[PDB]
Amino acid sequence: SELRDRQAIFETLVAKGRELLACDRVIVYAFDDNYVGTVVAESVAEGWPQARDQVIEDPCFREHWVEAYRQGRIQATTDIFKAGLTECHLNQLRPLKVRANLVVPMVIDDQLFGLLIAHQASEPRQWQEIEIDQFSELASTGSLVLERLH
Amino acid sequence: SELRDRQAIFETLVAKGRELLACDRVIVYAFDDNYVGTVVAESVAEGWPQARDQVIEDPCFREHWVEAYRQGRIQATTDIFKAGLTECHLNQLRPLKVRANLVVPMVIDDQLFGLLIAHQASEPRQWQEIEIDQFSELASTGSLVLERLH
Ligand SMILES: *[C@H](c1[nH]c(/C=C2\NC(=O)C(CC)=C2C)c(C)c1CCC(=O)O)c1[nH]c(C[C@H]2NC(=O)C(C)=C2[C@@H](*)C)c(C)c1CCC(=O)O
Ligand SMILES: *[C@H](c1[nH]c(/C=C2\NC(=O)C(CC)=C2C)c(C)c1CCC(=O)O)c1[nH]c(C[C@H]2NC(=O)C(C)=C2[C@@H](*)C)c(C)c1CCC(=O)O
Ligand SMILES: [Mg+2]
Ligand SMILES: [Mg+2]
Ligand SMILES: [Mg+2]
Ligand SMILES: [Mg+2]
Repeated sequence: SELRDRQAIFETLVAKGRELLACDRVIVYAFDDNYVGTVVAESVAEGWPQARDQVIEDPCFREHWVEAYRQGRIQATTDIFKAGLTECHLNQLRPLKVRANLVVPMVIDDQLFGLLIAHQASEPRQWQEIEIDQFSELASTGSLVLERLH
Repeated sequence: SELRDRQAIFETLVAKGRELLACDRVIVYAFDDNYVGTVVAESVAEGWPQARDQVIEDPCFREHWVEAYRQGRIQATTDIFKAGLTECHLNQLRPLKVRANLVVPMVIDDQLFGLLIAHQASEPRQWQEIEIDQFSELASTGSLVLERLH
């Protein structure tokens, strides 16, 4: 089925993503029609909390970032505690132990289906250009495959 | 249908592969149980013969290299005319036009499904570490997608 196909691609991307970056967690954060996000796929190293299946109602995508991510925005943050983020935002990440994150979009037929997100837990991390490129290309490959499958 | 889904992934791999490398041709070369290979997808620049839909039986794989390719072996050849190859080997490449090539494995369910292959047709080409890494990861990503899709 279409949804099973999407899930197979998502599970592939999180597994290869974590292997590529050797980070602590990679997820696909998939959007519903209102851009409420569900963690539909996760690859996480041993010992860290499992975000899989969590529903996170974060309004900043619907309200602020849908267009930029459709246009290919990438956001990389070395230390989430030194990024001017509000407590409301931090409280979404604290239970998952996020200290640094890297966000690339999954754009399928010009629509934002979700985000592929890497986490470094309890440890700041300066994401390097080549890591960002490889992570972005992974998301692009998965998105293009889904475009062609249906 | 596995066959239709297969082609969708292969078309993404060859198109993205040739864009990444800016080379003359990228193909998927898939093995059967005799380890005879068939070119099942191709992206090729203008002016070069279309290698698509060629069955090419090369015994060196089954006789020497299948297990090595399963374990991540590649072939990076800067100039095929300086590799001391036999007339049999040159003969099978002559209709396609191959001056340099990069061969990376596609491993699915711990079996060698085939090879993702890049050709430069009219000049030597020293393949760079970043290119080999990107091309290998493209093949690995596509292989894992197929592994999880069905
Ligand atoms: C925008 C925003 N949210 C997220 C969310 C996540 N990062 C992750 O790693 C995960 C998985 C655990 C999620 C989910 C990101 C990365 C961003 C930044 C987008 C970008 O800059 O490209 C955002 N959301 C909030 C929440 C806050 N604002 C509210 O109105 C309410 C209510 C909130 C609490 C839930 C904030 C502060 C931001 C950043 C500020 C902004 O860009 O508007
Ligand atoms: C091994 C060998 N064959 C190939 C084949 C290809 N290169 C390409 O670009 C394509 C797509 C058009 C194909 C197909 C490669 C890359 C390699 C090297 C493998 C490796 O070392 O990793 C090989 N095959 C032959 C052919 C020759 N030997 C025979 O017994 C008969 C019959 C032949 C004619 C068909 C040769 C000489 C080699 C190299 C020597 C070896 O590895 O055994
Ligand atoms: Mg189907
Ligand atoms: Mg690597
Ligand atoms: Mg489509
Ligand atoms: Mg399978």
